[PDB]
Amino acid sequence: FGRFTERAQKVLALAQEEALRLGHNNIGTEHILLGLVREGEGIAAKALQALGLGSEKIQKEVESLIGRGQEMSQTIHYTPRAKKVIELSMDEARKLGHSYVGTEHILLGLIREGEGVAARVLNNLGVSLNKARQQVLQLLGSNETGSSAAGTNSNANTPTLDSLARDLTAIAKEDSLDPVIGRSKEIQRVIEVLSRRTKNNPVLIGEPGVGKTAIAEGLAQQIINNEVPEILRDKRVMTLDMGTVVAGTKYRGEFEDRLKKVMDEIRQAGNIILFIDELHTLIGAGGAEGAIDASNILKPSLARGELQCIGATTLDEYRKYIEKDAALERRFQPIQVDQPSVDESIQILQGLRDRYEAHHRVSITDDAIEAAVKLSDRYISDRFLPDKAIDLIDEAGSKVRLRSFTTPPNLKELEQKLDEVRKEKDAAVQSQEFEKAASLRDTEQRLREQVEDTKKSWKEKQGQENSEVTVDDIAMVVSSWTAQTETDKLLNMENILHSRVIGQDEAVVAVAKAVRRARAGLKDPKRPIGSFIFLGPTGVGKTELARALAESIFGDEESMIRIDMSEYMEKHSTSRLVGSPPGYVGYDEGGQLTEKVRRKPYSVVLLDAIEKAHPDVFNILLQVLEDGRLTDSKGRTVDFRNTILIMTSNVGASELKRNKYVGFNVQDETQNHKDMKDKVMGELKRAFRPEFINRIDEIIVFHSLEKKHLTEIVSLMSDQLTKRLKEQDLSIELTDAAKAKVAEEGVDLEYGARPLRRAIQKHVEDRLSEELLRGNIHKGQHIVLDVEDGEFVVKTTA
Amino acid sequence: FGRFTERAQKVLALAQEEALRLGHNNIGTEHILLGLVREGEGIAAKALQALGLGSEKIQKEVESLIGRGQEMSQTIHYTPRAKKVIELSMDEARKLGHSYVGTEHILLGLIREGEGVAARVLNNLGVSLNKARQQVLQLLGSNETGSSAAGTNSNANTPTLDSLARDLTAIAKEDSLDPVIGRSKEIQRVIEVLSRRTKNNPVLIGEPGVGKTAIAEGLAQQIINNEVPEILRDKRVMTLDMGTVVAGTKYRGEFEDRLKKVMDEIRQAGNIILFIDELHTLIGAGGAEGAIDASNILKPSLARGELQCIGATTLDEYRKYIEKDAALERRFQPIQVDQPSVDESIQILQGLRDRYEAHHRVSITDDAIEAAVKLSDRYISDRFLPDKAIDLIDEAGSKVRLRSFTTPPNLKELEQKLDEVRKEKDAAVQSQEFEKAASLRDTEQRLREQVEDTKKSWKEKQGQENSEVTVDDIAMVVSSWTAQTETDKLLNMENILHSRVIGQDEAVVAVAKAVRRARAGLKDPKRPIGSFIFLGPTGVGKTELARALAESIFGDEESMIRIDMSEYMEKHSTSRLVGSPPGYVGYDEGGQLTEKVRRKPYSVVLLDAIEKAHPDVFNILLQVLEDGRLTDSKGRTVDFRNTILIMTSNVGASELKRNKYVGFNVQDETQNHKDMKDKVMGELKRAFRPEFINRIDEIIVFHSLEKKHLTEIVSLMSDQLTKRLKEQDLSIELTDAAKAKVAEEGVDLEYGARPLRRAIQKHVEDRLSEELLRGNIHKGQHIVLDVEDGEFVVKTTA
Repeated sequence: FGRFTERAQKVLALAQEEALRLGHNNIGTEHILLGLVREGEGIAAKALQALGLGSEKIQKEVESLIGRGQEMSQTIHYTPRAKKVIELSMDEARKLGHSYVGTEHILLGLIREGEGVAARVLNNLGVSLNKARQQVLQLLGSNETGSSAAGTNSNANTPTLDSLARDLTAIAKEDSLDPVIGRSKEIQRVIEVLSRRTKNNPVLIGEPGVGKTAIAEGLAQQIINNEVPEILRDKRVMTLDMGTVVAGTKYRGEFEDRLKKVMDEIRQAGNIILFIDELHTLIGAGGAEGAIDASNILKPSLARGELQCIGATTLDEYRKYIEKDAALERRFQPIQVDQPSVDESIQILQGLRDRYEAHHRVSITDDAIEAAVKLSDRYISDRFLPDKAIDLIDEAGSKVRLRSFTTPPNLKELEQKLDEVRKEKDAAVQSQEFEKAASLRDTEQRLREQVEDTKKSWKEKQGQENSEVTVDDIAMVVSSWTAQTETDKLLNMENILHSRVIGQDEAVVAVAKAVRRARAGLKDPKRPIGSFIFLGPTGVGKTELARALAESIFGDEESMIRIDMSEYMEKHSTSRLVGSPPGYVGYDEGGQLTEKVRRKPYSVVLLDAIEKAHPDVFNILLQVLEDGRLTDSKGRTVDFRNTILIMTSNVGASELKRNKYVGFNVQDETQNHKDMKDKVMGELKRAFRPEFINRIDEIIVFHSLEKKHLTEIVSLMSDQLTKRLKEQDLSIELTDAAKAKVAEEGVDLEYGARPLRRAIQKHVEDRLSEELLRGNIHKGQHIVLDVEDGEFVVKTTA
Repeated sequence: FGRFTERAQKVLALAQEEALRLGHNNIGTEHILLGLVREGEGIAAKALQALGLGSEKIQKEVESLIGRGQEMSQTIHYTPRAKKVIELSMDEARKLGHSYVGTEHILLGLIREGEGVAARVLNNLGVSLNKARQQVLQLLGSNETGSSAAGTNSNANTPTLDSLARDLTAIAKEDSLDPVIGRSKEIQRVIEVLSRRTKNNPVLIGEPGVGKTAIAEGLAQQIINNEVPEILRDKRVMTLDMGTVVAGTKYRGEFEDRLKKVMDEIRQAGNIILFIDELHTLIGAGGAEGAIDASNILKPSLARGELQCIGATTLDEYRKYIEKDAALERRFQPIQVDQPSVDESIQILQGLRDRYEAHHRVSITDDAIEAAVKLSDRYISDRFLPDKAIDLIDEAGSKVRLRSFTTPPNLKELEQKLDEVRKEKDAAVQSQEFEKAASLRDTEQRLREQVEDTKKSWKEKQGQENSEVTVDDIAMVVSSWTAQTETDKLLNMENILHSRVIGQDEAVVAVAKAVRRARAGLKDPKRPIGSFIFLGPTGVGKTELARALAESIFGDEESMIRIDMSEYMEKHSTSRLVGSPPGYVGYDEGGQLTEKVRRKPYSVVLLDAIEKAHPDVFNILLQVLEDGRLTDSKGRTVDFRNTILIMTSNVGASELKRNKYVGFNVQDETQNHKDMKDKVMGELKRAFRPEFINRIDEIIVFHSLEKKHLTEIVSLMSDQLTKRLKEQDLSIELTDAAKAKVAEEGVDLEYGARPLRRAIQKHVEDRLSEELLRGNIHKGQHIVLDVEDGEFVVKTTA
């Protein structure tokens, strides 16, 4: 554990004085012993003086064992023996108070490490080693706060409060408690409803997801001082813990027996407050199974005010309590939960940012703290806005703390050398090769001493990271989940989406820019990072872009969902038939869509061809587009304020018969585009509401594959070919001449850039394999697929 | 005993010396004893000098029990007692630490195997036998690395680290650790995410499927030494294990109580790292079922950093924890796991070849290794890309290592002789045949000495097989699953597919070649062996070829799935049974179809008559055609990379149904061909999808069964008939004249090779049976069914 009290360190440094003063090159146990008694007072030092051991008396013994008798003081850092005394002391302070380890613990630790020169000194100077450790103990008590006895009461309260367990107030009368950052507005509202008698019970609703106990510590504090009335005469607050009751049992019946007994003992009523966490599980009400039905006991308890209690339930949970009556709905009555505003969130963080010093990197930096919150709300994007935050500070608060090790100036090399030596050295003694190991050894220890010397030059490795908490660090971690690894993604988004889509560049820059809005925090944090409709034929660049987004935004291509909407018609069921009549709204809500998006929450959701689905599906999607939520299966709210929703649509292809082609003019791209983009725009509305499209952030337009995009998609695919065969040692290339001939297959009025994959199969995969069987090609020869006669021709060029 | 230490062997060879040196023909226990003490100062030898038993003292006793005078030393190999002492020492090396087998064990093993002449030597020379076995032990009875006492302690760390559980650091401090070739990028990505103080929990998601523990051994070492953030101050690494908890219990409640208890002791927080293996089981909730909801305790534990932990999760698990929140959403965070790239895979293998030298059939050959990976990757294809390989190395590194001792050059025959004698010999004395056993013994034992002599002449067959691990070797093991037994299959593929199907030979060579392409590489490793559609009127050769593929490639005639798509079209099969829509895709995806293909991996999947299946069926097939995966039941991804998909159809039926003649025309067939290759192949596209046909690797056209093929199919079938009756001893033949007459049923314009079975049935089975019953023909005589008047006549022949 880092950072201790002086008294420990002080005894240690006194060893170092003895290091040189007796000259022992590695500061032995003899010097440590002298160190303890030379710190004079402080229980370790003091202890030795009690048993009759002066610093003198010790040193007389010490010099008779190693003497002077060294004065070189070579590499005067400790012995491993002495290093053990320190490891032990740390633990003798774990053992005895001190997290910030002190001297006392060090003599205690010494006794533990009763070895060699130390040990023999005291047992020669008529003091048993444990007589010394004893001595420390019997003066010790270490560290204490808010504790010391002198008198307590007994009252009717005695049987009850034991069991079962806990009291926020107790630990706060021995304080370390934090508010924790309000979470203010609940706390008043409970005490009115608590100092009630015919609804003696408050009921807190909402925010789970707030760290309920933070509000509770709020309550604790406020129930003490001083708004409480004589309508709360001598009220004391004890917290329900499910864990102690369930522990030590193996049947439901045993828990209930204990619970029955407890409900009886709460009879100290009119003086007791019970806090009941997770109240719903215990009520057991309604549905298929509300769980354990403690409610039966609970209901009269609540009514009596014996269980004058505070119930912690949630949005849906309340149903399973108001359903019970008339001593569970005649118990409940609700009051409204709160938590730190988005900026306030930031501030909570800051407060224990600096208190990360047991955690370095962070301490500090506000802009970074702010980054933690702000960047997160949109980048995963489903938690609480301060909880998210501190983790980013801290991740980055280590990532960067890590970045020290490799880059101080790159003084990682010192250690590297010391490695190379050790090896040489060691192995040289093992063959021996003695004086030939010797010099390697000398080379080793040259290096070694340098390492430990420069390791406290690597307080620069603290000075690098331990306040560079800055924005960027934080951003990298938020992107890790999903400045630093987010703004290269932002600035170059079109370029990056372009680097995996060359199927419709128009589309790439458009999607890029919308993503850059959201990804820079310029959109609602209650709407997805993108809603889109992609008009045109299937996979013109469409499908490829969904992929390219995963790739660009998250750095993870493996964060892309993909569901075909043409299968979820709901009412285009035979009106645009796709052979799937039953289920459909039940299929998306009831499990499929919703389960999938829960897996990766920042997933490019690719809803293929939404033209073939009726305007009704779009209402479900609308909840994403508005709320940034979907409300579905097993009472989940899946926050779609994350994700990239990308809906492609056959709103193009079906009508489409004009070609967005550069080869028939540039005026053939953008006015055939416009021609389909008009016939599209009435099919757009017919398949997915205008209301839908009104809450869809952007309408991305593609149309049948361009001149120009094909041979670039093909030249990537042919290159995927050239790369996947090279790893296992085969060089293939399709020249530009061959990538061109392959590309011609998709041009289209209705297809897209889908057939390109096949034309790569036929002209590359298939073509190479019929050449390997032939004996045209060989291992690692470059196999050129070129066009020379309007057909592929295989040349060898290696 | 496995190249297991000299000291054993060393004491032993001195026995052989003593064997002849006093004249013992089987080296008795007296010579073994001498061997020990004449080996001077090994543990065995040394011990005896302690017991007072000098080599002299021993030998004096020894010569007085046997001593003289079998100086001829007939064969001198051991006495069976002495062979036991050696067998015992191996166990005595288990017993007294030594992986290898050395001296202590031999004296201890000797005492253990006290026996006659040895035993009497020490008990005559005033030495108790157990005093001796003691004596060896108490000098050496150990071999040690790492561990060895010297005393160290820590305090608060005690209750936690005790419980529960395994410590990777411990085995790495005692150090028997092997890296084992990581899987590096995880370790960094864990340590940012670990060295937090809020989401201080890493969560590893990846292929499991690499051996998660490789990353773990990665972590272990790197968290200790030596560049790690200050957040991770004075860390200790403890791995958790469910297995010890569940053992010795049989009720859930105790396991949970213990989990609560553990959660408490981890309070050494900010100084402890917990590794939670099999994290999923604990997390529970989600889906329709949990997994054990320890999560309740675990979630705050993770947030607190007391259970600052590393979670080793799965595909699905992340969903059911970020769904839980917010000490499970702001706790968890994923990072991407590595595996050794396909070429790298090869290298991992290679690395453990040399250590497969106690397996003595690796190292070598490189080409075999390279192959090990590569041949498996494309076929079988039942595993991930690196695992397959090493298994082949070792398999074949035993198949052939067996071929060592199966044949010497074929000098196995020597031993065979010794046997034949022994039998005769023994039994001859048991009846006796006194001297009539003599010569048999002499012939036997002649053989015997020669046998044991030639068994170490069969170090030559070891130098033959026992390091080789060949391409051929590897191939053979891959064939065992399914070079050597793959390339005869490859080279002759058309011929072999031809040998079971003659029906449209045009089709056979094509199909053959497509398999040979994939099966000889240069196709995506993810993609299937072949996607195809085979058109032609029902079973032209189509079905039969699917069979022939199974037959040829796998060595099993059938290992071929077979589904009729017309029953679950996704088109018209909505309401074939039921009056309402529920059905068709639900069977296909939902389990039925997919489970069947899941059973055999290398399986020709035959989806019959897809002619009027919806475009939807094709999308499902398409996932195979593109990715080479199918997405189905229990959230499993079945990697279609060994399936051979063959979909048959009569989609534009009429045009297919115009023969590929030959025996009628030879040029109307190649004009039916082009014609069926458009109206059919476009109805194919119209009922399927053009995208479907476009990612189908090859569309094979079979016409109606050639006029031509029939008497050759008939000559397989009619002969298959003649062969199935021969097994229980009946010889039937249909002459060429009668096989010609059988072929006549279908000659075809609208039908396949289906009516041929029926016509064999009529013309062979039915025809023989009405003649066997009437006594024209009988058992064990040859039944000629001939034509000699344009109709069958049953003739009799020898």
